[PDB]
Amino acid sequence: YCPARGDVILLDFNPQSGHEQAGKRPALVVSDDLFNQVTGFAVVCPITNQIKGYPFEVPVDGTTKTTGVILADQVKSLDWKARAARTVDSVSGETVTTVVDMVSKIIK
Amino acid sequence: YCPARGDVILLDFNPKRPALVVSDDLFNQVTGFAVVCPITNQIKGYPFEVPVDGTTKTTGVILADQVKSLDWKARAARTVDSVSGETVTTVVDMVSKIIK
Amino acid sequence: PTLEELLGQCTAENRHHEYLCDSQGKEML
Repeated sequence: YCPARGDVILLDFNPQSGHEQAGKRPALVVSDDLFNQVTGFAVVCPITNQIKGYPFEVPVDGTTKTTGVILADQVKSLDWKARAARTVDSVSGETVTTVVDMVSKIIK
Repeated sequence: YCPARGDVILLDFNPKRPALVVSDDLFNQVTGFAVVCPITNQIKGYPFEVPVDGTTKTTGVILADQVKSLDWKARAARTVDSVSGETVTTVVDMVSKIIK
Repeated sequence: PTLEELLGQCTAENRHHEYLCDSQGKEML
């Protein structure tokens, strides 16, 4: 198994502290398949069902069971091995394109 | 204080560390997030390594494959240095290749 | 839209806490 670009994955969130409860969190994979396999990292954007109309929220579209918004400005390269990533879903191509567009705007 | 694009900042770590800020200035100020890549003295020759350039005290490579958006205030971000524009462009060039 | 245009609509009511703020395994930061 390796995460694919466009996948919705569940990642272990395992803080050793803080008020936020440990557990699995959904996120969208925006990094290339080959990157993910070779580095053992995956660049991901968190997914949430809290919809505030925040400018960097990208609505999840083209899925089977997954709802909510992607938070594009929270983009992170995460260790999908250590965090035991599991692919549970996937989004549309234009969903990924929208998120990546936001990120590239942020870093340019 | 706010992190600027091109800044080398020190960040608190977890289970202080240098990182390059690639996110836009106004983005860092408004959102409270900084998109950064870690800098390391180990040169392993990975294809995603970018050599640091145009700096005073800072050496090593920037890891584009480890890019993270983080809360810079919560990590007590402080700017100790900066890098050349061509350096940021190269890092950002690698990141966009990764996610496209 | 433009980064400026995007950033212009950020508010106090709008913003999100940082998800997945922990560091695991290989992560440097």
